[PDB]
Amino acid sequence: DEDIIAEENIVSRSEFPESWLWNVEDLKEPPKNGISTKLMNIFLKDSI
Amino acid sequence: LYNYRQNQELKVRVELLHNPAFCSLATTKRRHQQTVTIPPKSSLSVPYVIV
Amino acid sequence: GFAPDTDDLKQLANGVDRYISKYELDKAFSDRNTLIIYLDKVSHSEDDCLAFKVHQYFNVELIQPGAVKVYAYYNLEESCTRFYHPEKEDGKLNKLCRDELCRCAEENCFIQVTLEERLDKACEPGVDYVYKTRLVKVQLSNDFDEYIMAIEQTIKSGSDEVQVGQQRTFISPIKCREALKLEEKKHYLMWGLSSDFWGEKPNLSYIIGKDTWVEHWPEEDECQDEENQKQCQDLGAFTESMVVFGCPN
Amino acid sequence: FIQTDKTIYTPGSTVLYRIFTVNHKLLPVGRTVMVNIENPEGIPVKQDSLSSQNQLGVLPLSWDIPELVNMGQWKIRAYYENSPQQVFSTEFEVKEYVLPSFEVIVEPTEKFYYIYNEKGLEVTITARFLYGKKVEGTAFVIFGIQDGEQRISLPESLKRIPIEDGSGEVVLSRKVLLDGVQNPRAEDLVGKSLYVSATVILHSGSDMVQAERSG
Amino acid sequence: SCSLEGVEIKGGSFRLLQEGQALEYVCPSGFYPYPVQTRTCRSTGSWSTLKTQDQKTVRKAECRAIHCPRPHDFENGEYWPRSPYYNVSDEISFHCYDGYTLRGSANRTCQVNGRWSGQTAICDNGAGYCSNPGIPIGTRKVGSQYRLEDSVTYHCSRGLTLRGSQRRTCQEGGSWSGTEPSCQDSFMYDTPQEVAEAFLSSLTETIKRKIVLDPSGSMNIYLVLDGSDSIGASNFTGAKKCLVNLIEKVASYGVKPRYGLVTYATYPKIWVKVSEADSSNADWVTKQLNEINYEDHSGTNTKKALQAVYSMMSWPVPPEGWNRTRHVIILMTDGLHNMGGDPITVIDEIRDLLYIGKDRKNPREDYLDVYVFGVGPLVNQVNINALASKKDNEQHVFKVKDMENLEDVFYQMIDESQSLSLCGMVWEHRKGTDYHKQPWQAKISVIRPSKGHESCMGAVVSEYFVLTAAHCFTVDDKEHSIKVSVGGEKRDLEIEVVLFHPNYNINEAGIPEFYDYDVALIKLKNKLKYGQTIRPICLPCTEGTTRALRLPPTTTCQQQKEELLPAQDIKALFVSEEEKKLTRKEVYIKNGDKKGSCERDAQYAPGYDKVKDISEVVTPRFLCTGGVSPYADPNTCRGDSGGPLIVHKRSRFIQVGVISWGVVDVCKNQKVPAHARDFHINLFQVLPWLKEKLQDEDLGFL
Ligand SMILES: *[C@@H]1O[C@H](CO)[C@@H](O)[C@H](O)[C@H]1NC(C)=O
Ligand SMILES: [Mg+2]
Repeated sequence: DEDIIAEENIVSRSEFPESWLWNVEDLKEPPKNGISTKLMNIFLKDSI
Repeated sequence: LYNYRQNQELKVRVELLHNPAFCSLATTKRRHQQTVTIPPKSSLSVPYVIV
Repeated sequence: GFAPDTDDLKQLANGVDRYISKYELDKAFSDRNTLIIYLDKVSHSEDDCLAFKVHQYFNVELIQPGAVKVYAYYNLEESCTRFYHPEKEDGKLNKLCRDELCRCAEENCFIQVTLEERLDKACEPGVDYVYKTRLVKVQLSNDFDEYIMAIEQTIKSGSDEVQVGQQRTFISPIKCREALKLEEKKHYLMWGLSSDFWGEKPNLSYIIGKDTWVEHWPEEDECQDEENQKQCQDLGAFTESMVVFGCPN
Repeated sequence: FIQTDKTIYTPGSTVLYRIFTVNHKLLPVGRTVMVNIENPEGIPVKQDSLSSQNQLGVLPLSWDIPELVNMGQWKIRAYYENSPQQVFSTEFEVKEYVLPSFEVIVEPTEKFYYIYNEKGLEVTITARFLYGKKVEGTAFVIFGIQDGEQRISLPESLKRIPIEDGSGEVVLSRKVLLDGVQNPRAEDLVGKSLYVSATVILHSGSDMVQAERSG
Repeated sequence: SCSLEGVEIKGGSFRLLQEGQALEYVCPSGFYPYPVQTRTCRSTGSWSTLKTQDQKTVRKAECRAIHCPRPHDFENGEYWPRSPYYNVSDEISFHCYDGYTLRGSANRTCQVNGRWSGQTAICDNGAGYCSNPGIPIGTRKVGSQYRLEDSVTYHCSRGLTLRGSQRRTCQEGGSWSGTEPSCQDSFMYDTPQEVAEAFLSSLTETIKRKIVLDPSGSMNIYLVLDGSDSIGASNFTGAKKCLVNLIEKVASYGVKPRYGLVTYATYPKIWVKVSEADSSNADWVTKQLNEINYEDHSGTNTKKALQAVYSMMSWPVPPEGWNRTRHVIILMTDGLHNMGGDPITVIDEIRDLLYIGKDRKNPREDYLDVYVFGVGPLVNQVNINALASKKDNEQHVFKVKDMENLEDVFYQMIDESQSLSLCGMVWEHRKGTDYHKQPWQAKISVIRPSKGHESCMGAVVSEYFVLTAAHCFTVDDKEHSIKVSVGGEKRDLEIEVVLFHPNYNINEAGIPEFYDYDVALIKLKNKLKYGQTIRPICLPCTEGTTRALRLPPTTTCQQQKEELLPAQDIKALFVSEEEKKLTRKEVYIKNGDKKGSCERDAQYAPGYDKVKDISEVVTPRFLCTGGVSPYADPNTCRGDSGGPLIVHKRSRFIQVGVISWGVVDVCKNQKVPAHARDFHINLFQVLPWLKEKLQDEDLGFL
């Protein structure tokens, strides 16, 4: 803003895991030519 | 510091927060503040000393 | 704030048995923080080495020490490292202790007076001891310098229990020697916080850090002179006010 | 069938694995199984028994490595309760490390090596960052000779090459290979293999990666 | 002599305390001043510098929104969603990996107080001698060994101060040693309900609740107050009532204690030492307490007072029963800014006498309890924390807002033990429900002919009568339009009669609306059994109301009107219904000289085109509440009208009126105009009709 950006109001990346998403999922969508589709959402980590 | 902009020059400020468990040149009253310039599509290195 | 000289680096690379990367040549002097050299071989009988100049292009206070590291390509865990600094011996940072644990002393020596200032900030909820002492002896050494003092009366006692006639030890860094300007057989009044205690029961010691305040006190015969007569009655009233009334907090 | 999430661990971490059970026709079944964990020497450290009824045939488990533990190769051995004659096994490693930042690939132009070529053997070096951008640095390459449980290093074949945009070329000639061994007759070399080792360093002196191709 | 000009705070007000030597800011609910709340004037005439957590000076006084803390770490799990900061009334859901088990709460939300609602979520495997401690929200944990004789350490982020144990050790049985830390900030206070609940739960044990003693056992209570220059209120006024209430409550359990009273400003002063043979009865100690005076001409020396207590308990061979006695020490310190020595070593030596921590097979841990109460905005949390005791499943440090809250807490404690007879009490436990928080509201649903649904609210005045707004209910409504919902159940109940105000009417003047006397009552023939989730409400100018205001019975109804409705902006609340749940909303009522100003904008209401006299339909009994005076506060709803109006004071809820209508329709845009004002019926004016119709139930109406 009116003040040049100093180092007081910035958050820092912290999460650095090595393996995640150890979940289990089930398919029960009504069939369509024998192919069931499920939609899931995931939140990415803080690594590059 | 990694810069990956095709046509740009950056002048950035770098700070290292202090910690009672370490000893460095940064005390409670005064803290490290460095000003550096990064060439485009490049990297820069800054060293720090710790006890 | 330090940089190598391009001409000397070029001359060194032009020599044999040493190799400098082609990329580092198009690295105009402004950005030359780190340098890397490849050595073909090192003798195991004599010392073969080099040297080069360093220029300064920027003025910065409290300059950090440098670093030099050397190792072999296949084995990385076996390496040698060294430090250096112009005004500091062996590049090691300043710290004072005895073989187990310690803080460091990269700080100042003192803070820097009117009557009301002394009245008010001697009642902070942080300060612990307020004494007046007579300096009995001084001893200089290598790691720090020590003073032995005698206590006349406990104006405001703290956690440590002392009685009149005991002796106390004060530790200080060398850089404060010119700052304090202490001499034999003189009276001072002093107060400090509680974080400065060092050692343990019973060989407690005090540290003259930034927050501790020490002031000279004239001899009793010269409070009739206006040099510090005002301060003489000011501190007398301050002492009797703490002894009789205390402090309004 | 046994699945583990990772391949190499550090002390103080945790190990998570799964077991799948199938019959001859490769369909889910439910029976009783037993699982043992074996240290490098061979003496079991922890054993357990489980049943996989009413789960469609997936068993998740867990273990927690201590802080003061040995190093090397550890084994997991599982078998059915009915027939202890047949066992199934899996391996993993325990060794402290720090995660790298880029990958190195070494490859020749021809898998074989005809002994009558005058160009020797040529290999190429390709290094790349993890997120897709290219890399620069310097590489050291060395060769070797592999016989049945035996390795011989040729000290004369050690080269330094600058890697720019992730591309380096190394060439080995007949003379060095012939002089490295005491066999003037070329036809005696048939039946012995070669391998190459490379090391890549950056221009900032920050990382160190090693890659090896054998056989 | 300090510069008192230019100390205005944006969005709030400020007050001067202790005759120009202190200044204190204030902003409405949902905001907090930055970065300090109270400033003091030093001797030099210079205003004190702004002391933050890290001395962050600002050039203007403003108050900002309340931010709930952001989670730091979570091991073996995942939570949704993520944001840099969480506003008020936001939700977080936890869910963790396969092959583990989750204990605690899965959905957590943070309310206006500043704390997340529920417990801590812990995902565990089940392969250790002693169980997972878990990460409290906001902290960070070091240590990952869960076998015998290991330790775990906690610490949290910047700008936060810890409250609890620093290191925890896995004991022999399988339980940890200490309490679960949860670090707080400056602006979170504790309300009287939780303080009373925690104090009672820690002091006694359950079976009702009775105190447990070994045979030939005894208790020794030591109360330590301070008289330094922090309040200067007459001669220890206010504390006397709290001490008397505590003595009575303790003696009510049929136990024989021995008391001791000390007072310290710079030197200790004993009043009733335990060694006296007359210090074992309540009357004598109360008489001795009722003669405390003042002697100051300042300072603070906690070490000397604690050493005096030590000398009091010291024995000069020990007598019989020293192995079967209990010691309780209550410290009412608002300061603890020590000047003359730290007080930790005294506690260490005191517990060294009793042979507590000097064994491994006989810990003997529960034979010494220390409670600390803190008052005001100058409390130093870190010093308070290190002095009290620390045990699991209990809380031993309390911090309140002001001096009134102490007597509030003790009055609530002394009133909790009463039967279900009294009016308007609320007692919420840790696992309560929505209806437990509001045990009085009832709902009536009607299908009016030639119209859709009609939902209205009401309060349970007594076991026979139900009060509801007369707009909802008309004379032509039959039993098909009479459905009651009380006790938290959908079950209906048969009625006896309905009563309307004789002067209630709705009828060429250009104003087809006439809300005069919007009072309706339903009279039953059924007795209700008072329980947990259902409770009545308490009405003004009644013997019970006088007994529920901590006043002598000489107060008149006019004096009660003045006290409950002074000529000032007065806090009040209405329990609105949102998202199929009930939640309270705060409002400010203006019965002062600004009542005319609040009513000066009544012409903006629709259908008020031909208002000849502004008060011809806006009767003087109307009360104008809500609006933008002085802050933009949401008003009530036309489609949700019917509910009662409740004022909250002395930890008690008192009926004041029934909602009538609002100026404009803006509530239906839920998915606030300045001129939007709420008009309500004052119940003081309708007193004669209720008095003439309430002479049978005998509820002490006077
Ligand atoms: C307390 O008295 C003595 C210690 O002097 C001890 O023998 C006795 O058993 C103790 N009483 C208990 C533990 O109830
Ligand atoms: Mg005080």
